[PDB]
Amino acid sequence: SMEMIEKAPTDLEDRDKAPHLLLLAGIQGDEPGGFNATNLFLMHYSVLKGLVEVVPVLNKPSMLRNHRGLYGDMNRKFAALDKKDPEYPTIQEIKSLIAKPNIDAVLHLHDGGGYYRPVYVDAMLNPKRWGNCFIIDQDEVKGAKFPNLLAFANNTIESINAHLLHPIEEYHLKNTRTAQGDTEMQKALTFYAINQKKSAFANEASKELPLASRVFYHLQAIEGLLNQLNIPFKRDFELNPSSVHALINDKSLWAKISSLPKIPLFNLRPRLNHFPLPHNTKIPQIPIESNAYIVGLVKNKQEVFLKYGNKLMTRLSPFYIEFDPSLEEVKMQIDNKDQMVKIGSVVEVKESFYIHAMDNIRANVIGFSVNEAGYTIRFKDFQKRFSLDKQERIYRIEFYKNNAFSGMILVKFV
Ligand SMILES: CC(=O)N[C@@H](C)C(=O)N[C@H](CCC(=O)N[C@@H](CCC[C@@H](N)C(=O)O)C(=O)O)C(=O)O
Ligand code: NA
Ligand code: NA
Ligand SMILES: [Zn+2]
Repeated sequence: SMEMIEKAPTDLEDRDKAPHLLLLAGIQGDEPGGFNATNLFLMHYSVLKGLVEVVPVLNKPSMLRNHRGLYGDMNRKFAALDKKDPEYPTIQEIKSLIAKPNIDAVLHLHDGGGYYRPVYVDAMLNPKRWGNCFIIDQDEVKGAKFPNLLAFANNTIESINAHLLHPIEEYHLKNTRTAQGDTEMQKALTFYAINQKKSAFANEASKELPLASRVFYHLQAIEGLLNQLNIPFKRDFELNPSSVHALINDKSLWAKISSLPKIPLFNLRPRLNHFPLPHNTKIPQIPIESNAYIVGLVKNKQEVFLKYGNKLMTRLSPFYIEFDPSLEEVKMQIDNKDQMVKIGSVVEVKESFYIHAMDNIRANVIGFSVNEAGYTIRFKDFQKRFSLDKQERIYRIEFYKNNAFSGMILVKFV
């Protein structure tokens, strides 16, 4: 289930004041440098004129299973393709984005093995390898707004190479001269783009690099190309591997599953038991929201995994149950003060809480034992192993009516 997100200026008229870039990653589901780079771009950059359309992950089902491509190589499906291929509709969506008049340029991100060199050096460094290179299908595309691919590529490479972490990481140009007999690249995404008279580029980050360094180079390539296109932008951080690592591992990231409260992505216990999910609903249909763009759910054996790209954030052991939406709010005393707490919220507790009883609603405070409404509850009353978090501060309160699920509230002890 890929999606397209627009990064555009605040003033809608400014969209036509600079070029339009389509930024794509994750066509292989095991190349996280690309789709963590698109994720950070969406979360932390602003486009001040023009437009950058972003598909953060093209092959989302494969990403969720940490798999190169569950239905084969999606980047060989842009030429001949049987209408019955399982990804045929996804390919049509991708082609439609690429071919729209409102796109000038396309940048396709990949992670690749070893380090490309134009001459054979050794097993890791040679023309067959793909890491740390910037790729075009040909030097010029007649009829594009910016036909000079080579000039753009050379300048983008120069920009990246001004920021090398180690000298082995030096970027080189790879021109696949696709039209001149490269039957594999003839089936891939950027050649389709060139044939729609878009300027098209791919960036490769080496798989020999740690994720933060891969993402660093992908972001250098994006910035280099935006600079060549004269698409002005800002970002809310300094571009170095330390900062990239911090932003990937951002403790403010959350996931909201169905009508449940937001849970933090990071520092969840590895397994969460008896976790309510709506029954008779296929997992890909369960709404899941996040401030990140590469989060989802996927079935694995008898568990449901919460994924952040290729990272496993927790294993849900599901409790499939009817989600009754009639209960909107619950009266709770929080640190002596009565308040109406909405179902699906998180309430911070310094001292204590007390849930007011409701006639046909039963409350289970998970980790508290004696209906558990009508008890004054403090941190020392909790069995800490029932916490959602490694920090042992976040606990679930679940409401039932009374063979159906009426909702959840989280308490966080602060
Ligand atoms: C399909 C394949 O050859 N896989 C292995 C045996 C390999 O040689 N290299 C893999 C994959 C290389 C790769 O997938 N490289 C991309 C480049 C596409 C560039 C451009 N034409 C585009 O559409 O973005 C592609 O072959 O699809 C690696 O580096 O881990
Ligand atoms: Na070198
Ligand atoms: Na399904
Ligand atoms: Zn790839």
